[PDB]
Amino acid sequence: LSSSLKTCYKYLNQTSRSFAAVIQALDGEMRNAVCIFYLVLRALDTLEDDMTISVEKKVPLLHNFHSFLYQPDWRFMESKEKDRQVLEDFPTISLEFRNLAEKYQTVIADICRRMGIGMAEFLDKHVTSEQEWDKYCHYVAGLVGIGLSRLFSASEFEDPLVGEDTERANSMGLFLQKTNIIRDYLEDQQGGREFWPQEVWSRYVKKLGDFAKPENIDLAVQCLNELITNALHHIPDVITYLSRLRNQSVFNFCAIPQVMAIATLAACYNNQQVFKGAVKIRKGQAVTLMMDATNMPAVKAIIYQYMEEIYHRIPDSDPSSSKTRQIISTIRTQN
Ligand SMILES: COc1cccc([C@H]2O[C@H](CC(=O)N3CCC(CC(=O)O)CC3)c3cccn3-c3ccc(Cl)cc32)c1OC
Repeated sequence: LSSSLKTCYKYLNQTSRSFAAVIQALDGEMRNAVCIFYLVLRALDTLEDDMTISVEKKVPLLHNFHSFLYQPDWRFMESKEKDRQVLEDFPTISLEFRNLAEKYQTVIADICRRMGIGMAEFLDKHVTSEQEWDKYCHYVAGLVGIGLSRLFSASEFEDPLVGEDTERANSMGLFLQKTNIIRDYLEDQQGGREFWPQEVWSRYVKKLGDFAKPENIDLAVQCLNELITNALHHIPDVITYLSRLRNQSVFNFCAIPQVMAIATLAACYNNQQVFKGAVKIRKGQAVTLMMDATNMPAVKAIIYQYMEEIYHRIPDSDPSSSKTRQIISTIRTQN
């Protein structure tokens, strides 16, 4: 491997940790394609996330990021974030992007252009409606799902339907993103970040930060349950998406995050701790999930056991109780 590609995989291990191994297991040309897409997305997210970068500087950065892929000298030295090396050494990453077959470069570049437009749109608004939540998640995660799917089909390891069905790929991203947004309430609150949809939380409290106060914990948990029930709606599409995959290494890459989000939603459901700290699945639990998630019967079994767990925890008085039961019933009966 070239020095530059070695450096890319080092950044992948620094930035994705135990997830790097799953990416390194991808067959043939998919391996480098996904490694570089992952790093390019890390760089874009670092720019987006950086509250030290003014809106006037950030908008052109987000809008033009797709072009930087083609600018050998482009770098960004002013980031204060944790993964800033990918920005400071962007020339090494973009060199390797330019070394990919053009069919992969063109996927990545298009996705970055579209994601940048959307990210820029959300700099001067919080999320209002559930529809706006889906739009926000499309921009930061659904389009990742779409991009990856196109790499899978373009590499010919998966059927063209995988790349073309934007809605199923979109749902892969939305599921993950909403699970993270839900679980991360408190850390976001403390960071000055608000991603829970205003249309939903404003039905319980006056300000989103009110859920951190002990007197509102019943209302906070009801809102949590409502948002979780929303995220569960993506599961049918996740099942459909995963069921079409014929390459083992692609399957494992796609399935791993999905089963870990499933377990995380189960851990968070009706859980007051969401408002006191970071609820996480245990490392040994995550390792088993990762090892198990290698075929459809196995993944469906996992989904079913965690959905059943949530089903039996639904408080009768929960405002979303009938909605939660219905989505769980739908999931259990399709497969
Ligand atoms: C078809 O679409 C995907 C297939 C596989 C993975 C992803 C997605 O997974 C991570 C999930 C994730 O990062 N984690 C952390 C590590 C975990 C595994 C471990 O602990 O080792 C799984 C969940 C994620 C969440 C939100 C955005 N992404 C994302 C960014 C970039 C790429 Cl290339 C792919 C992803 C996909 O994007 C939706």
